[PDB]
Amino acid sequence: DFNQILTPGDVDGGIINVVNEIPAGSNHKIEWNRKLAAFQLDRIEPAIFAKPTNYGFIPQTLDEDGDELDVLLVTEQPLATGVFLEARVIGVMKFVDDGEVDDKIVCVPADDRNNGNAYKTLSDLPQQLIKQIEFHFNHYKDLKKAGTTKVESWGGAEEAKKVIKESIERWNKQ
Amino acid sequence: FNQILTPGDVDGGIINVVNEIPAGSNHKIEWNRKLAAFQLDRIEPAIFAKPTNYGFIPQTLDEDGDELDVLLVTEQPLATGVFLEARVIGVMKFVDDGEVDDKIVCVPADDRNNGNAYKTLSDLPQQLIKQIEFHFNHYKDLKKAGTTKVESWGGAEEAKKVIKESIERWNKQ
Amino acid sequence: DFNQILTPGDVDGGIINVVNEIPAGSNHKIEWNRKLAAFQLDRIEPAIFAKPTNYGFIPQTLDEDGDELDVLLVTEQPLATGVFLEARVIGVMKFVDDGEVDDKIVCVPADDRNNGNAYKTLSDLPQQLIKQIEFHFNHYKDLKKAGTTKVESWGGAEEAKKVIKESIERWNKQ
Amino acid sequence: DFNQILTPGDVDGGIINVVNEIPAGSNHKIEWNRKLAAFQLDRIEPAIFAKPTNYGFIPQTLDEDGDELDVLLVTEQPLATGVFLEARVIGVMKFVDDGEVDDKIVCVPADDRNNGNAYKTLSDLPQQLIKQIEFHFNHYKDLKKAGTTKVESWGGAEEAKKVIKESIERWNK
Amino acid sequence: DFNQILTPGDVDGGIINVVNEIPAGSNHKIEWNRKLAAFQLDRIEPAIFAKPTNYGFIPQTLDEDGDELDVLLVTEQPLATGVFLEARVIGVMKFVDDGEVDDKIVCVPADDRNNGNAYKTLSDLPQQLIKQIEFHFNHYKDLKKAGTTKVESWGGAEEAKKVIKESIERWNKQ
Amino acid sequence: DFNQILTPGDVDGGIINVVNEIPAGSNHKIEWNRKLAAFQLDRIEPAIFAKPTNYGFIPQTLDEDGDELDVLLVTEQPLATGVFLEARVIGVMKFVDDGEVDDKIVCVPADDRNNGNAYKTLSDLPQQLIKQIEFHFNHYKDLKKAGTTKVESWGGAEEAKKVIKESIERWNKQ
Ligand SMILES: [Ca+2]
Ligand SMILES: [Ca+2]
Ligand SMILES: [Ca+2]
Ligand SMILES: [Ca+2]
Ligand SMILES: [Ca+2]
Ligand SMILES: [Ca+2]
Ligand SMILES: [Cl-]
Ligand SMILES: [Cl-]
Ligand SMILES: [Cl-]
Ligand SMILES: [Cl-]
Ligand SMILES: [Cl-]
Ligand SMILES: [Cl-]
Ligand SMILES: [Cl-]
Repeated sequence: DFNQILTPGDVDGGIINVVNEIPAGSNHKIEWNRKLAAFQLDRIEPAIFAKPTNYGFIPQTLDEDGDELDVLLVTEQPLATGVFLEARVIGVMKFVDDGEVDDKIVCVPADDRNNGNAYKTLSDLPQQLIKQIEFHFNHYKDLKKAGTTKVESWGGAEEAKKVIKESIERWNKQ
Repeated sequence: FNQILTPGDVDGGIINVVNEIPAGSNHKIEWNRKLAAFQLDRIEPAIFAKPTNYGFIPQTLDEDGDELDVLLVTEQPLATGVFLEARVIGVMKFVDDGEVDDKIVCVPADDRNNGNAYKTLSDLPQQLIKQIEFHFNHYKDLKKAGTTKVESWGGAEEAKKVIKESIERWNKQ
Repeated sequence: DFNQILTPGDVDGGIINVVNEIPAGSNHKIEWNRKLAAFQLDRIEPAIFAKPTNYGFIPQTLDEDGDELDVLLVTEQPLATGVFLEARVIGVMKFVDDGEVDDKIVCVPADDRNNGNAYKTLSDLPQQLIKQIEFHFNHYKDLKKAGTTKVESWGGAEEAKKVIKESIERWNKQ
Repeated sequence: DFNQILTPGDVDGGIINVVNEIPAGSNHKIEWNRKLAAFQLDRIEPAIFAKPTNYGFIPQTLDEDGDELDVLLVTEQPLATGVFLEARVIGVMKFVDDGEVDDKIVCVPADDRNNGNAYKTLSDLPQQLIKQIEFHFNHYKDLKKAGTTKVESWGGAEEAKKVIKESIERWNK
Repeated sequence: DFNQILTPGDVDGGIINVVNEIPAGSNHKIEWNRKLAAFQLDRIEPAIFAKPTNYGFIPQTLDEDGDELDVLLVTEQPLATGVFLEARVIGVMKFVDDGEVDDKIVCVPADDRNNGNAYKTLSDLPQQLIKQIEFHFNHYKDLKKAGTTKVESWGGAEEAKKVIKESIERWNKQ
Repeated sequence: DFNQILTPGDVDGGIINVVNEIPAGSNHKIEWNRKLAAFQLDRIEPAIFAKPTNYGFIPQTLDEDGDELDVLLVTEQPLATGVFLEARVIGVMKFVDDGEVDDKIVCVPADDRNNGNAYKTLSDLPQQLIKQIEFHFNHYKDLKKAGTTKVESWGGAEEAKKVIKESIERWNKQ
């Protein structure tokens, strides 16, 4: 159970703990199930909508959807389901999904000796990668029903820190 | 898994399945119930990579004390250790070393890549069935041939009866 | 040089010759360069728009873009660039790309002993696969400029044969 | 056209030229088409019968089936279709396919700095690998009709050289 | 938690229990976190230094570095993080990592029906494979700071058993 | 025959023609054989020395020894053997191999819509990627090293153009 052993980490310093759920490039919707302490394959997504980044969550946080706050974790090679890591916060994708706020914190591994910690801020990523992530989350439910998801904005690390802190308060309330 | 997960909605044909072996792997991985951990029992011959994902239904028992196995069919392989709700589409009636060792045939219950295209065994390519049958008829042949036999392919109602029988065995032990 | 060694094949019988350019799942836009008689990587596409099928062409055909008529070849595992095969015609995607007609013939290998020739008509494919292909071709240029590509409609094998015969005539008269 | 400028190579030295057709692990039956000078996907094979080695041919040879002599090329990672190499001859699989002889020369790359040229005879390979290759070629047409293929025996490099020389004579005539 | 459900196994018979941490070919440094009972991605390594074998540990053992004794597990295809297996001991790599002893037991799966248990000693492996493993561990920290790691020697199964028993005593005395 | 159909391209403009021989991540040493006009697997390299980038050459150029002028082509996903492309020159790895100059032009695809043409100079790349490439070429013959393998410096695109133009002159004189 990750939400009892692991804390959110050093939110003020931008180094947080993240549990990975979905390897980049997978069209398997995998989710940590808090009740069972296990990873569940909710569904198979359309192959054209494979995840453009690794997809994870922050332990001991609560968003508007009742689940832990989501993480877009960018690496060169995909991460397996179920490993956790310390990750550097570099921004936030403000996002609405079916009427509920479901923001996603953008992260890289805190210690990345493959790119030498090259991504320290959101605009260090190629602009075209941001556009692809934006397109993915704007459209990944379109084959069921279009127009229910909306990437609202991209925020820096300080706005991401504020989002994480609010999600921490929700967890502490519950 | 056998403490948190139940077999699920067997009457509705939507069961819980825990994946052990990704499709295409020649690693014989099994959930060790005594230790609550996944064990690589052995490396199989590469020519006998699993033709489908391979898993089990929690809280079920074969007649000989074995878990009730699941052949889970997907386009891309599933990792070891993920669980899912799965649609029962049939049963491979199977004998291994004289022991009944049936395998429930399943797909993910929510498949938005093919739009839940497979609901019965006849929805699958008959040639996929023949490959699965060949695999389980021969995968032990390099050690000793003739010890495994695919007896028949049953529909979803027969599969449900096999699941319910295995639920009873679990309950009684 | 495939346009000299290969004819279109048995168009009336629905078994044609197809030369593969792009493996399914690749975001590399590879095209047969008829002038040089070699395969050219035109550009890298966004990774979110990896090709949903193999992409190929029919020898000795001309569509309106001045290239050979395109083929969407559906297989379980991707086909390498530069291999040719006899393929069963199962339909056609009517398509307009940046002002011009650029229809694509939908094909499977003529001899498929993996699925036992399971796909003979478009209705044999999962509808959700067609919907994914439609979405891909409706959106794959959106990061440069949206609204320039349109999947007009889908036809069956006799409609596809008519398009092939029209492109054979354009080749002969070039 | 590989048969125009590529020769069979140093048959007496056991270092021959091989053109690869099928990557190890592929279920795509790809064949060099001599008349067109291009690689043709003849058919998709059952996924359970993916090739257990790379599959290639010797230029300017002819076996009894009318094509160039086949090569089983063993490597740790698959080779792409259409690459040629100098290969060390380590044995021959004597083979009958649907009535006619279709022997296959067993080779490794002549220059392997990953394993330090570890394989010089068939006995240097894991015996279980040979048994897997034999099973594959004994069964790969079974879903169409069983019993039409037979691995007759395995020979060493000298029998392989004799087979190659007979195939060079067929090409010349 | 592996250190409570698993013993080291049949050390005297050379068949020990091993828990896999890093799949061969991965540049993700994954470690079993004993305090959290979970696998942690410590850092991304340079891709040029992808692990040449699977990398794991023996439960209920301690080496000089304070972690469980390491294992180099050689397989034809990589093993996933988090699986455990009975492994045959075939050798030991004697190794110093920044002034600390950190030997690694060389193992293969005890039941290998793909190669028919072809590897029983180090001399059964290609000598070039050993040289590559040696190169890797002599150089994998070089982009940070070179000259801090040294493969000291390669021992057989009997020396490996002695190393295992010493690590069992260290664990027992903790 | 790529040396007859293709020219070096627009050297002054920095957009040249490149033929790919080796996919990134491959340990297969594949070379275009000018005598036969075909791609040859010269040898299997140690797996620990897989190519860190795609590896290719510029048509109609010669090193001072008669070697074709090599290309390090950087992409996110490996390119297949045998395709050619227009590529942007972004730098040069000055390199000495066995007592001879053996420079390698650093390139990216000229039209990269996955990263949005993010890389125009060497400094645009993560500097840790450069250090990994440097380590690779300094050490890839270490298992049996018969001569120098030394990266002498990293040059910009203007120095790279001078190297290309010198190699065009040698080719024309031959
Ligand atoms: Ca969420
Ligand atoms: Ca069973
Ligand atoms: Ca076109
Ligand atoms: Ca043959
Ligand atoms: Ca250690
Ligand atoms: Ca050179
Ligand atoms: Cl990972
Ligand atoms: Cl998965
Ligand atoms: Cl292919
Ligand atoms: Cl290759
Ligand atoms: Cl595995
Ligand atoms: Cl570093
Ligand atoms: Cl490619």
